[PDB]
Amino acid sequence: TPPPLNFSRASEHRNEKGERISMINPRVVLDENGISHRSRYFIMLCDNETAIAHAKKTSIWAVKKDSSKRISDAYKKASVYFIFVAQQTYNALGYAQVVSDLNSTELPFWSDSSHAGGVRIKWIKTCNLFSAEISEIVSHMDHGSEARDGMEMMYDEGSRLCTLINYAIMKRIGRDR
RNA sequence: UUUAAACCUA
Repeated sequence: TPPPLNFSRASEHRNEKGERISMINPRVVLDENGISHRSRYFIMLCDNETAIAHAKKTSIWAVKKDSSKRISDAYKKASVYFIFVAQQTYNALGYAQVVSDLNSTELPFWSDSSHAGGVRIKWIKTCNLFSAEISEIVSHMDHGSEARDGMEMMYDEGSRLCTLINYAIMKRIGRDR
């Protein structure tokens, strides 16, 4: 059990060269946004149970136009993960790796004109999990304010969310299957 | 009926 994660001085975590490093694994070098060039994480906030259930069944997600370019750019450069969060309750729904690039023609039936295109995903965990620290992370993910759908999060936010999801599921808390 | 990845592994 490592001590609580805090971003008040997260920018102060530096290696000997002066590069920003992760607070969770100091070997991971970050840019000045706290993002790892190798592993990148975006939040998908969603209240549509039809969409979420379709996504967990068919391993497809519709990407918003307002975040599609940054996600498409990240996919060509890094491993890219979506962490799915219920928009009103902040329950974690799971997380998945993006495994194909944006595609304007391959959109799920539930997508609308706010979406740019479809991506295939590979679910890593699925859940329906309430965790107070997950909810706190999502609540502060936009410079201390609530997450915006599709935004990229810092490496330590993504990694801690994956850890928290894995831990609960292993404790048989918050499973969906 | 759910080994996160990566990094590091004497």
